[PDB]
Amino acid sequence: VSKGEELFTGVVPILVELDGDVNGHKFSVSGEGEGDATNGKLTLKFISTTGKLPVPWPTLVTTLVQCFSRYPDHMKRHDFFKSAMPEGYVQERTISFKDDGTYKTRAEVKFEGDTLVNRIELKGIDFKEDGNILGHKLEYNFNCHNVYITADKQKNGIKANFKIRHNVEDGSVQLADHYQQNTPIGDGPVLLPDNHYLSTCSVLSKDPNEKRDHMVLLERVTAAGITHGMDELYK
Repeated sequence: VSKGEELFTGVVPILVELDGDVNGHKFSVSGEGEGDATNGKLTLKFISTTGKLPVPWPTLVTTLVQCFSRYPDHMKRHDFFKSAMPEGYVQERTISFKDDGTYKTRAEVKFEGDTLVNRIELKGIDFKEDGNILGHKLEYNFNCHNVYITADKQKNGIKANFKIRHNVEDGSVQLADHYQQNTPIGDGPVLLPDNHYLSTCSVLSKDPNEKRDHMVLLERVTAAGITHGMDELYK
């Protein structure tokens, strides 16, 4: 139902580049891997190229390609992300860490040749040097979350909102409120969805042969929350 959707039928290579600055601590991350939108699956590896990161890897997961979500066939007209391809979309977020600093991110996600590329700038401010983030108190894991999507007709795009819960080493939770906006880079028509959500799960691991600070990530994402006619009546 979109020309962009056809670019995701197989396994697609992914490259990611992030340039970050948190409280003045500059860092750069490079990633690579592959996505299978048919199954909603990604496999990615990320490395720091600037030494040990000043923030925990889990805090960067949501910033580091929702075009790889599995939209079931009945919901295909609600997939804004693929409909913006190949020209792509700008993804912007504010991430407010409760009782701590804020990230602002701006990314461009688009095809460059055969490859889906996510290029990100991240600025973080007002973090506490002994808080859960700069103190590296977050466990190396990730919970599943639901990302709620709404259309933004005025900007010809979408908004999203969700709360990330990062487990803390003392058994508490560090909340990160996410506010997201996506707008197309191209002029062509895009799909503006009805209200729905993405069900996302992520598994973080390490590569025994990788000497740089790094993260290996597997993710599974499935869109949900659209219902039609009287379907739910016939149980």
